[PDB]
Amino acid sequence: KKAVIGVVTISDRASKGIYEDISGKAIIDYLKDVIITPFEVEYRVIPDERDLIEKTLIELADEKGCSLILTTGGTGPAPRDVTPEATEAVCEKMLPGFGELMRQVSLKQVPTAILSRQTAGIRGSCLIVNLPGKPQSIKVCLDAVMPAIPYCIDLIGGAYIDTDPNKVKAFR
Amino acid sequence: KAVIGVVTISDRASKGIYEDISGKAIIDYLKDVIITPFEVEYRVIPDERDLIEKTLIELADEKGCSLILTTGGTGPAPRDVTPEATEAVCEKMLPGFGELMRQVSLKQVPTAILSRQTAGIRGSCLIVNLPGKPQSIKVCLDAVMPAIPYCIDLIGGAYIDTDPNKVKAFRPKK
Amino acid sequence: KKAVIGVVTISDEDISGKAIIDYLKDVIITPFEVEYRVIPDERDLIEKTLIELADEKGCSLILTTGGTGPAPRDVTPEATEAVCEKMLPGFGELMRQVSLKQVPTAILSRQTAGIRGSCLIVNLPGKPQSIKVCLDAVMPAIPYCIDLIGGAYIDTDPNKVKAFR
Repeated sequence: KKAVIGVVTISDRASKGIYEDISGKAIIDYLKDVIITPFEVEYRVIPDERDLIEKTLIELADEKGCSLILTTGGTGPAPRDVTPEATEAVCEKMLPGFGELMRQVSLKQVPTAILSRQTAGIRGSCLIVNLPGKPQSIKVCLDAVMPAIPYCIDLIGGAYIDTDPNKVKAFR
Repeated sequence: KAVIGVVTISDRASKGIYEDISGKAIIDYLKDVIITPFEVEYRVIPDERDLIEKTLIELADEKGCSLILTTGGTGPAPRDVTPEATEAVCEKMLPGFGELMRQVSLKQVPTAILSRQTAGIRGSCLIVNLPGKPQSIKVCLDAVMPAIPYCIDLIGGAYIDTDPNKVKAFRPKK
Repeated sequence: KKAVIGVVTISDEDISGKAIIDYLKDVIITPFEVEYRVIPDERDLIEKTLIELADEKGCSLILTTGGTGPAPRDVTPEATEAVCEKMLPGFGELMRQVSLKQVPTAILSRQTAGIRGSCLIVNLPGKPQSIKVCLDAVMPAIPYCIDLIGGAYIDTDPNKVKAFR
């Protein structure tokens, strides 16, 4: 099975071109830097429209065959922040451990980490994980959860992915 | 106008069996650390799920509270339905609150994992479940209060700020 | 008033189940009986088993092992949620936390805990190392939780794990 990783930036302003997407860039740069195995990327930038988020996640998993989808944006307390809701809506099983750890890690930086509603779940053979917005926060987040990602994908029947032990160790 | 609701959910407190030291502890905490004008909507009710839901809704919808702090009814016993009532009236929950509150509470109380305290949003009002003991109330508040004012900003609620020497309310600055 | 504890191994020798039984026998100092069940990874059968133990055998505590991962057939958490009327988020939170110390993949665990009548049900992992850290972390609050839901009296050896009360 070929590894295809989805990167979805959820932001009205970003989708309107009001500002450049440094978040999606940070995610792709991180993946290219740590993943040893071969893989393709399916990048998407969309406004925070609930239906568009769900339709986009489903397209990447079902039609593009992504084994992993990383989202960035729309995970705070504000009413328009519906990325977690969209994620739950397309997944059959949620993984509470992801949200717990990502908040734990963020707490080391700022107390507002408890306002994050980022989560993760499974849709078929695809793992979907909600990431933060800031490039630095994205890096710290992935260093924390990436070690468990390749194995999780193995368990749901997704493509094989491995990372550079000197960068981040994919625990198996 | 900043209006903060304080709801004590206790059958015995509502009947006049015990003095509400919990509610009093919360009000004293608020007055001690908040450095902006605010009014309090204090309520003491028995642990009746329907009444809890009606009270939270009234304080949020009619009294215009931007923050509601509850105390009591968050344990494993069948009658403790504060979390259930809170989830029922909120449109969006915030798992980080319950997570951190249980985390800072166990280093002292091993039964902290039995607490079902949570927090959520109803319109422009943040609702947070606190423990009963005045000691635990201060610990929980010192842990989550730093994020409360900003969370309220984000949901369109009233402006609240705290004495940085007591509690630092973190807010991103340009 | 009799203390009965259920131990359910969920998987299509039972090291994991043995570990739990040994733990219970080692730390509990009060009289109690164990109802042991080994069943396949079928949600309905898991649900019926938990109900049989809680309702018919009168268990005050049920500890499960297996079926808590991300795979499609790991449905223990779903079955547990289905039979309980009140869930305890604090359990899964702490168990994943202590487990994460050696197992990075601990965040893939969907273990939880809930209450069905006067019975507390807790999902444990499959590996002995994880089962131990998990029990050492939550057992201190189990006897008291059982008291609060009206279950049987259980107490532990203070030199192994102190049950708060």
